[PDB]
Amino acid sequence: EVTQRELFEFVLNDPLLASSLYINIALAGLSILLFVFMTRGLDDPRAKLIAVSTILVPVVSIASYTGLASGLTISVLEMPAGHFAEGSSVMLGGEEVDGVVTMWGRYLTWALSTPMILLALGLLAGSNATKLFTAITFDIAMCVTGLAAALTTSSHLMRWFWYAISCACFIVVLYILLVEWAQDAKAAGTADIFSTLKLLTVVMWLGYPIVWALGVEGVAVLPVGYTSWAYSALDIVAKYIFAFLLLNYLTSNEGVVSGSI
Amino acid sequence: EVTQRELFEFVLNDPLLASSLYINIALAGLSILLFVFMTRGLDDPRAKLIAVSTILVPVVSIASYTGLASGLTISVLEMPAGHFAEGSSVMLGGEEVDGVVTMWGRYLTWALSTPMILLALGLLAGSNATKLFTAITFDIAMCVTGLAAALTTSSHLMRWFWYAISCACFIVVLYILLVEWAQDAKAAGTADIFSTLKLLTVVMWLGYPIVWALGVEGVAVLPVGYTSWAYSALDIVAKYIFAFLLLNYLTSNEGVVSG
Amino acid sequence: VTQRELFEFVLNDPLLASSLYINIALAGLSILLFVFMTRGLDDPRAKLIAVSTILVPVVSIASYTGLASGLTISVLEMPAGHFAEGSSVMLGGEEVDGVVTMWGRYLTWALSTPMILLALGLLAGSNATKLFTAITFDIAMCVTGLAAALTTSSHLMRWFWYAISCACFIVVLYILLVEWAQDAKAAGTADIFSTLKLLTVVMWLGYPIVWALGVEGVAVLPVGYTSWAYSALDIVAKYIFAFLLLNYLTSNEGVVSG
Ligand SMILES: CCCCCCCCCO[C@@H]1O[C@H](CO)[C@@H](O)[C@H](O)[C@H]1O
Ligand SMILES: CCCCCCCCCO[C@@H]1O[C@H](CO)[C@@H](O)[C@H](O)[C@H]1O
Ligand SMILES: CCCCCCCCCO[C@@H]1O[C@H](CO)[C@@H](O)[C@H](O)[C@H]1O
Ligand SMILES: *C/C=C(C)/C=C/C=C(C)/C=C/C1=C(C)CCCC1(C)C
Ligand SMILES: *C\C=C(C)/C=C/C=C(C)/C=C/C1=C(C)CCCC1(C)C
Ligand SMILES: *C\C=C(C)/C=C/C=C(C)/C=C/C1=C(C)CCCC1(C)C
Repeated sequence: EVTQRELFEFVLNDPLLASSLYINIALAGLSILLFVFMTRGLDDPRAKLIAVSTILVPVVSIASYTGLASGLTISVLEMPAGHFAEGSSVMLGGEEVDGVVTMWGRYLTWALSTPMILLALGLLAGSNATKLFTAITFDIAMCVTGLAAALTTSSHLMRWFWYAISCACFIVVLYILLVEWAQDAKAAGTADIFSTLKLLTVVMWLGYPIVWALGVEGVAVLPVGYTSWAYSALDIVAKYIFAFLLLNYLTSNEGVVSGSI
Repeated sequence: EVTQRELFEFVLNDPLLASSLYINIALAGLSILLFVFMTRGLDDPRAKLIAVSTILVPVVSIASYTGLASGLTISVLEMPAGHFAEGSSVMLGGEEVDGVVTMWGRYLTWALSTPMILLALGLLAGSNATKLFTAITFDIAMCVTGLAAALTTSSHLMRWFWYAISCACFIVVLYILLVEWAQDAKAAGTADIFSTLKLLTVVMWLGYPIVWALGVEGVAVLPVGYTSWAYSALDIVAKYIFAFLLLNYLTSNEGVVSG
Repeated sequence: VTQRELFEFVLNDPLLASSLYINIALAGLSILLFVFMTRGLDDPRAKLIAVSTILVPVVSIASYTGLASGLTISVLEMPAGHFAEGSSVMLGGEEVDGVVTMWGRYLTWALSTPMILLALGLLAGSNATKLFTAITFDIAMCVTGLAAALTTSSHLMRWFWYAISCACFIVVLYILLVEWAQDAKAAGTADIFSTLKLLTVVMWLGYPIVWALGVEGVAVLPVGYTSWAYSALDIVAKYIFAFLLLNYLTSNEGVVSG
């Protein structure tokens, strides 16, 4: 029976939690203003497809993070027997409440932002339509099963099963990035920039399943506030700096990526 | 602990509310029939695409309004401190429940129908895929953040912040409609009808955020029943008469949009 | 009612558990088999058809897990006049009014059918318009079905949603059986549609018939049988049907390539 306001106040009044959240609303807002400014000189429709898709990353981010900060996409959940976070309580409103303050809203940010990042990368890599579809479908699957795992409270073993499935989907995304697009970029004339962003993406994305396993949703070594900053830190690199680097290139090489959408 | 049934009964026994909802279900059904009939002569695959995108609007609208009228997509929400509708009470079942009956289902109508309208306008204007993608993504973000604000009860300020993000998204969609597509239509040879459809669209679309701000979701100068009829009036112009006007042109100019 | 209690309800109930854990297992094995069968495709258009088909059992293993875990199950009280009114079922160790409702099934369908449809549409040389029409109405079919299963305000609303969904059903079956059979002639794939013609009509029609008959509709079938009839179809539609599509595609890569 925890209200949204109660959760909104718990975030505020919790400097660790509030900061990892409000800082991204802020940074997402700046990225947007900056990116629109950087890209206002493009003309080719294909280059502009790469631009709006990249720019949509922080748009999704600022909206979703507002979802978290407002308490709209945060619920309190009790972990199943054997779960390392079973036995937690949090004090909400003015009483102790069993459960863990669960930021499931992060999965909405991901399910809606990762496909935009893959879209921009695939296009930059000159990918055909089959590889984009494969990458984006499995990536979405990865995010949805991740959310399903966080949301599962009936069985501790069930949680880790969703997690495994999500990992399998993640492998498909990684194979496309590391094996297929790495080569398609040579044919597209963007071998080096793609390779840079390919590494950045792979290194950063691998951080998420580790944080999940280590954070409150998993082994619980990282309490709620900390698992949150871990995710917020990854987001800043995987979303904002990534986009900046991608747009920095596109904004100086419009002609290399230009052509039929 | 309000049930779907009590909401279903609350809509009934409420003049303005039931009528503004049940009227749209009826006009949507009659619209679908009239539109199918109007477009039975189409043969060009591209004109048909425009025809079906358009028809999907009243389809979305009848299914969604049935969602509201049935209570499935309605909820009772307590507004935050400072909100003009906080402190409100509503008679549901056998008590005086705290809150405001929230027609959150409306945003499901706008999120699913507006992308179809936009798909209809962009194809008609000869728009390339980049602008359709832009117009449609920011349109979806617009409707979903609008839904987020309506669903926010934690803080009054947050409600107006979501409202702000939703309006910014609205501005992008508008720019494409009035500055980009308006110009693309010339190449497409559909400049005249696009103006008409563009004009009606922008003015009607502007009505929604205005209604939001003045109704129970905003400063509540308009009561629940009244905001509902305001949204219903608008849906009638932007969903049915607008769709009719588009199909009327299309069915008399198939060759122009050929593809 | 609790998620664990819904989860224990399915487990411990042989009929329910087997209709769910069998799909998870068969989907898991189907994904592996499908990926293996398609390891040789070289053409991009063919690859699109294959991954679009492979996603079918991917969606299935996730959604069924969604049901088996209790996440996508709920307990709803049917409205006055509904044949399942007055039902109770024992969940927290006590008597609970209502019917355990597997609404997760509509998620399974809303997410997997667009996928088999795009695979069949492409296979049929369909243009973009018929593909859009098929998928949009198909998704409208599943969403309105879910709405019907979720409506408790009145028994009448439920059937009205059902009619809306059935209307969408025919728009879809039409293009599948008629339109694409024809388009497939130019594509050189009329045969796969001709051979699977009866399989298609029967399995697709089987869903609205199970609805009307099961606890969601007139309820001549209890919950456990309502689940197995849906799960019997899913096995046909999601695994055997996808296999046949893939067996064909793999032997006819060249032609589907164009
Ligand atoms: C850029 C996003 C803008 C949103 C900023 C949110 C910060 C405002 C928080 O408000 C305060 O919250 C307290 C706890 O509920 C109330 O006690 C107090 O009266 C209210 O004023
Ligand atoms: C490589 C991924 C590693 C994930 C391994 C998941 C193992 C977690 C098992 O959970 C435990 O299962 C028992 C039997 O069901 C329950 O009795 C117990 O309460 C529950 O805590
Ligand atoms: C052969 C692998 C298939 C795995 C299927 C997942 C089901 C896991 C069931 O675990 C059991 O759930 C009970 C609650 O219902 C707990 O009370 C019990 O302690 C726990 O051990
Ligand atoms: C902008 C956000 C980004 C780049 C998010 C990426 C998220 C992932 C790669 C998440 C992956 C996960 C798994 C592979 C296992 C299950 C848990 C998840 C969801 C954290
Ligand atoms: C169903 C048809 C139409 C044309 C719907 C249009 C809806 C909008 C233009 C909604 C806009 C909103 C904004 C910009 C701000 C917050 C609240 C709204 C969701 C109402
Ligand atoms: C998973 C594969 C297939 C082919 C699923 C098909 C599903 C349907 C044909 C569902 C149809 C329904 C109708 C027409 C009426 C209301 C309820 C349903 C959603 C069951």
